[PDB]
Amino acid sequence: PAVYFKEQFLDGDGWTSRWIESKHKSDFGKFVLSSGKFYGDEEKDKGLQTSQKARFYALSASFEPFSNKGQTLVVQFTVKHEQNIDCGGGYVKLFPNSLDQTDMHGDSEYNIMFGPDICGPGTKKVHVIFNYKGKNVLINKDIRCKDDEFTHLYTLIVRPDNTYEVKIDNSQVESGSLEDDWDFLPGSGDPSIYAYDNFGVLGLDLWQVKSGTIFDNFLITNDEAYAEEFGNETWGVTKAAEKQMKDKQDEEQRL
Amino acid sequence: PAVYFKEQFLDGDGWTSRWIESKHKSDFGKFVLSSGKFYGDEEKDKGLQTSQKARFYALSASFEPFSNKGQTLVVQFTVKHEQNIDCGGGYVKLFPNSLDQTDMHGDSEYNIMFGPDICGPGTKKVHVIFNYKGKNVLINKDIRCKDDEFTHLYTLIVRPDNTYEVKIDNSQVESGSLEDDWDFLPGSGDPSIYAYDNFGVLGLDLWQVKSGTIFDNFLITNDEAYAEEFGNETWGVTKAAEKQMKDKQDEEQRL
Amino acid sequence: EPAVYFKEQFLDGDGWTSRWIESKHKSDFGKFVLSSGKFYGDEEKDKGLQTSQKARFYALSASFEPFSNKGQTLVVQFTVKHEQNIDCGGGYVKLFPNSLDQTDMHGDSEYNIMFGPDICGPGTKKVHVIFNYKGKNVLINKDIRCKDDEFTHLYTLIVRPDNTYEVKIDNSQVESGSLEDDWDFLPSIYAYDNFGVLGLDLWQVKSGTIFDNFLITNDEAYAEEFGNETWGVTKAAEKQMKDKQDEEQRL
Amino acid sequence: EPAVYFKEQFLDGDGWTSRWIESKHKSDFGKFVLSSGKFYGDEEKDKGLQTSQKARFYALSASFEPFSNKGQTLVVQFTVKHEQNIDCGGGYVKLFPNSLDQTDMHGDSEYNIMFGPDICGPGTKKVHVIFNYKGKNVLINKDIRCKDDEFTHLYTLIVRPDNTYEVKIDNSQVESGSLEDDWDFLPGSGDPSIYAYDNFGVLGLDLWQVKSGTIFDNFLITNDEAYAEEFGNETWGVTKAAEKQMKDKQDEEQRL
Amino acid sequence: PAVYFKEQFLDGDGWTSRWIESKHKSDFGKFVLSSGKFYGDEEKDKGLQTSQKARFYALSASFEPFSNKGQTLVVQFTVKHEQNIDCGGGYVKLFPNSLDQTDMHGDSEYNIMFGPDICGPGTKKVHVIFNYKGKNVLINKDIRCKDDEFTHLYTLIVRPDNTYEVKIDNSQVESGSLEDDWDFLPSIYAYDNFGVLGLDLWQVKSGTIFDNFLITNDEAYAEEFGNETWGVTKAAEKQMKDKQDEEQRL
Ligand SMILES: [Ca+2]
Ligand SMILES: [Ca+2]
Ligand SMILES: [Ca+2]
Ligand SMILES: [Ca+2]
Ligand SMILES: [Ca+2]
Repeated sequence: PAVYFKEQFLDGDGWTSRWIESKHKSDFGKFVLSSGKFYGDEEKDKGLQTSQKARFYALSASFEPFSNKGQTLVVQFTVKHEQNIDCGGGYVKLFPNSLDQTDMHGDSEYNIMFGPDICGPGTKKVHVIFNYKGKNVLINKDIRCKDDEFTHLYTLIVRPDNTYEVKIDNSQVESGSLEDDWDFLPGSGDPSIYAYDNFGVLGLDLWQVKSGTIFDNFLITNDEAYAEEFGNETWGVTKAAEKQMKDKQDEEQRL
Repeated sequence: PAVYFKEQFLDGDGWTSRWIESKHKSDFGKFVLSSGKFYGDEEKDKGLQTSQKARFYALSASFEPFSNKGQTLVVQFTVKHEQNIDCGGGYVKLFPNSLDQTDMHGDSEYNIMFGPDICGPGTKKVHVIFNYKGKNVLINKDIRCKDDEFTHLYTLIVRPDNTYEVKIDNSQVESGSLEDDWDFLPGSGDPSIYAYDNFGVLGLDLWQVKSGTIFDNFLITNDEAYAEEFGNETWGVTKAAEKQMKDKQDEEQRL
Repeated sequence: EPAVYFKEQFLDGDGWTSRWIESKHKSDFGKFVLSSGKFYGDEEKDKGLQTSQKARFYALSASFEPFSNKGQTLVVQFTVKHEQNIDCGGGYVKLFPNSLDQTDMHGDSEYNIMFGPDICGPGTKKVHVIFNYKGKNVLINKDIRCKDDEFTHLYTLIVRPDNTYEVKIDNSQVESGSLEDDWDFLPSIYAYDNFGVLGLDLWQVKSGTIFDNFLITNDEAYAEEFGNETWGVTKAAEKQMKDKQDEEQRL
Repeated sequence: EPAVYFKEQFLDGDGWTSRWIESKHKSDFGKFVLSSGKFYGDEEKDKGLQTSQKARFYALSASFEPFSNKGQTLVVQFTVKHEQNIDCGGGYVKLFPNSLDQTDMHGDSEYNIMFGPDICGPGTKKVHVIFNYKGKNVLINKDIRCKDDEFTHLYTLIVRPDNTYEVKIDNSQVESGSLEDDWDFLPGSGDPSIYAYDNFGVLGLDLWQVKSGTIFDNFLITNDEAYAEEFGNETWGVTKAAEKQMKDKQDEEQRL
Repeated sequence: PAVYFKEQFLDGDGWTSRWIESKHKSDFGKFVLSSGKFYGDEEKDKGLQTSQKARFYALSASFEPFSNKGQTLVVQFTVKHEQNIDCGGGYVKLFPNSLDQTDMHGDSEYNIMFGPDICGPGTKKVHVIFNYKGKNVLINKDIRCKDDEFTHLYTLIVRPDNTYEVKIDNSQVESGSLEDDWDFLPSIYAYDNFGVLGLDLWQVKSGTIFDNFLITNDEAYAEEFGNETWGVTKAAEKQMKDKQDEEQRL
C-alpha cells in the first residue's frame, strides 16, 4: 500500500517546515494550527484553521511525485466548519510537480480538485473537477456536502478503469464512470482520462467569508481499504467525543 | 473513563494466564487462539476460537470488581462466525465476583447475558438478559443478529435512568427502558433494576454445533463515547481488509 | 405548644414530588429517588431521598412557611444513611432565606446555616456547622467526628437565643458551647430574619445516601421524641436485617 | 465596507434614554446625566454622559446587535473628559457577552474585555487593558500612562486576529505588541484564539468615582482601524481646539 | 509498578495544560519547547528549554498526590546542557501538594531536591537534599555531575530501609544510608505527601533541555524507561553533533 502523503499535524509546529505560503498576493489569509473550541482530543484534532474573514487562502505541501497511471488513486481528508460557515470552500487541489508553490493561486493549473463547497442555503456541494485538454471539467452529478459544525471525512477514489467513487464519513454517496459523469468528449472513448503523469503538491487554495474551518488527517494513497482504515482511526476516533463535548457546551450556553 | 476490562489477545500466548477453563465437566470444548482462514490482519485479528463441534464451552476472565450503581455500563466485543454457523451462541455473560471460575457452567448465576444467538432458519436473535429476583428475564424486543461469516461488533449500553441501547457495528439497532422492554414487574416502579453490586468475571459459556466462531476485542467500560472509539479502532480497522481477503478467496474457489 | 416549621418523612407515596423542587441551575445535577435501599428496619417507613448517580452535584429543596428564630430555640434534625459505604461526599443540609429561588439553587447560593456530616477519604469524617454572618460563611472551630458506617444515623443541631448551641448524633450530645467561642465571628449572631427553604445541595462520588425524617422545630424535647420515634424505631431491625444479609453473603 | 457594531454620540436630545439601561443590582448607584459641561468645543456636539454624584458606583449599559470578532479586527474607541480634575475614579468601558442581564450589571459581572483610563491619586494614572480568559480577568503587564488634565481625550483599543494589539491616545499610538507577550495567559507559544470572543452584545460603564463630573462621548465599536481613526478626527479632532480656546478664556476671566 | 508522574512532551503543545508558571516574580525566564540544534530524534527529544540568560526559572507540574511511606521512591529525568553551561542548576524539586504553584520560588518548602548543579570549573556537583525538621539537609558525599553538551540521565532512588542510590546514565555513582550520608537531627526517608514536581533554579548561560521525567516506585521500571528514553537518544545525538563540529571546523 503506497502512502504518497500523510499529514496529521501531530508534531507541534513541525508542519511549518512541510507547507509553503503562496506570495502571489500580499493579502492572503493565514492558516493557524488549532483544534478549536470543541474537539474529541485537544491534541489529535489539531489541524489547519482559516483565521481571517473574507479572504483568499493559498497554502500547499509537496511530496515525492507520483503518477496514478495504471493504479487506484485515493484522496482523503477531514473538514470541520466549526464556525457554521455561510460561504466558503473546503476543498483540496492536487497539482503537478511543475507548480511554483510560492506563486500558487486560483488560476494555477491543477490536475484534480475535490471537496466541499458551501455558499448560502442554495449551494452545499461536493466538487469533483478534472483537468483535461486545458479545461477544468466539473462533475455533472449533484453531491450534497455536510454543513453542520462537526468533523467530516471526505474521500475520493479514482480507478484505472475510469470508475470513481465519492465517500463522506466512510460511506459511499456517489459513484460512476468518468466518461458518463463529466462532459469530457461528445461520445465514448479516451480510456486514459483518469490518469496524470505527475502529482507533486497538495494545495488549499480557496475563498472564505466566515473563517474557522479546520482541515486535518490528509491522506493520499493507492489503497481503498487502507484509506478506510485510516478514516476509522482518525475521523472515527474523533467523532463521538467531539459530539459529546459540543452537546455539553450547547447545554451550558442555553442556561 | 473507566476501563474495567479489555482483551485483544495481542501479546502472544499471554491470554492463557488471564482466562480460566471451567472443570465443571470433563468434556467441554476447547478455545484456541486463532485469526482463522481470512482476516484483516493476521496478528490483530487473533481471538478465541471454538475448536470442536457439538460442545459446551466455558472459559472466563476475572477483573478488578466493580459496581455499575449510579453509572453507565457498556459491554462490547466482536464476534465472527467464520464457519457459517448453523446453531450456536455468540454471547457473553457478566458474573458476580462470587463465581468460582473453575466451576462455571450453564446454570451458574450471572448478572447479565448479552449477545448473538443462532439456531437454524428461525432464530437470529440478540439476547439481552437481566437477572432479577432470582429470575433470568429475557428482553421482549426482537433484535436480529448478524449471520454472515464476517466480524461484527456487539455493544450493550445500560444507564442509571434504566435506559438501554443495543448497537451492532457501532450503530444503534434497539433502545428503550428496562421497565417497558422486559417483564420484571406488572407495572412501573423499581428504579434500581439496572444495577448490580458487583461484577468480577466475564464468561464465554455457551453451546455450539458447528464450531469456528472467533471472539475478540472485549471491552467493559462506563463511557459510551470511548466504547465507540475502541469499536472503530478494532472492528472498524478489521472490516474492509477482511472483506477484501475473503472476496479474493471466494473468487479463487469459483475457478 | 412546640412549633413544627417543617417535617418530612416521605410516608405518603409519591406525595413528596409536590413538596420538593429540583434546581435547574445546571442541566447535569444528579437525581434523587425515593427508596428504602437494600436493607432497612421497615420497607415503607425507611423510604427517603436517595442519591442515584455517581460523581454528581445534587440540588433539591423544600419550602415551608417562613419563620424567624429570633428570641427562640432553633432545632434542625434529620437522618442520614450512607448505605453504599461512602468514599467521598456530603450528607449535610442547608437552611436558606425565603428569598432563595429554588429553581436556581446551587453551591454558591446564600444560605443562613449549613449542618451535617461530610466525608472525604481517610482524613475527613466531620460534622459541619456553618453560620452565615456579615457575608461570610463561618466554620465551626471544634472538630466533631461524624459516623461513617452503612447504618442510619440521627443528626441534630440546637441553637439557642443565649448563643449557646449543641450538636447531637443518635440523640446523644457530642458537642456543645457558645457561638462566640467556637467560631471566629467578625449579640444576636444566632438569629436570622427568615428561614423559608431547606436544601440538599452537595457533591457525591459514590452515590446511594438516603436522607429521611427531616424536622425543623423550636423544641429540643420534641426533637428528641421525634428522633426516638423515627431513628429509634429504625435502628435495631435495620441492623438485624443487615447482619442476616452479611451472613448470607459469606456463604 | 467597515462594520459599525455600535455608535453613540448623544446627538438626538433625550433619545439616549431609550438606548441605555441602569442596573438595579444596587439601590444607591450614582446617576449619569446628559451634559456638555462648563466648557466645550460645541455646546450640542459635546454632550455626553456625565457622572453626577460624588463617591458612587455607576452602572449603565447599552446593547447592540451581537457580533463576534472571530477572524476580524476589533476596535473599541471613545472620548473621556475629566472636567472636574479628578482625584480618584475610573473612565473605562467594558464589553460584555449578550448573556449579560443589563438590569443586574455590577463590578463582578463577567465581561469579555475592559479598556480605558483609571486614576487614583498621585500614583495611578493608568490605561487598563483587561482580557477575560479561562474565567480569569487578565491585566496587561505593560504600564500605559493615561491623560489626567481637564480636556477631552480619545482612547482607542485595536485587537487583531493575529493576536496583535495597539493602544492609542488622541489618535496616536502609545502602546503595542502581542497578547501572548503582554499578558500572562498561559505557558508556551500561546493559543491562537485568545483575542476572540463568541459574542459581544453590551457596552457598560461600570465604575467607581470620588469626585464626579467625567463626561463620556463618541463611542465607536468597529472592525476597521482606518475608520476608527477617521471618526476620531471627526469627533475628538473637531472638539479639541475650540474646547481649549473656550477654557483658556474662562481661566483668564477667573484670574481677573 | 506505580507511575506517579511521566512527562516526555510527545503530544505537541499538550504540555502547556500540564505545567504552571509561577507568578511570584514578574521577570522569571521562560521555558520553551525545543529539541535544540542537535538531537537523536527531532520529535522525541523535545523538552523544556531555558530560553533566557541570567534568569530565575519557576515552572511546575502537579500530579495525583502520593506518599512514599513503606515504599521505594524513584525520581528520574534527562538533562542536556546544550549551551556548554558556565553556571546554572539542572535539578528538580518534589513538593507537597500544599504548594501554590503560582507562587513557587527559591524559598518555597520542598520535600526533596535532586540533580546537577554547575558553577564554574570548581562546582560540578549532584545535589541530594532532604527536608527534615524544617531544615534542608545537604548530602555530605561529593558526587560529580556531567558537564558536556550531551543528554544525561539522572536517577535518585530512596528506599524504606533508609538506603538510597544515585545513578548517572543508568549506572550507579553513589550509595549508602540516610543516617550516615546526611547530618539529620527512623522514617527520615518518608513524606506524607508529594503533589508537585518543580523546575526552580537559576541560570547564566541558558539553553538547558529537560525531558523524560519519571516518578515511580519501581527501580527496574525506572531503568527500563531510562533505556527507552536516554538510551535511545544517546548514539544518534552524538553522531549528529560530531558532524556539526566537523563542519564548524571547516
Ligand atoms: Ca490532527
Ligand atoms: Ca485480537
Ligand atoms: Ca421515611
Ligand atoms: Ca456628543
Ligand atoms: Ca521528549
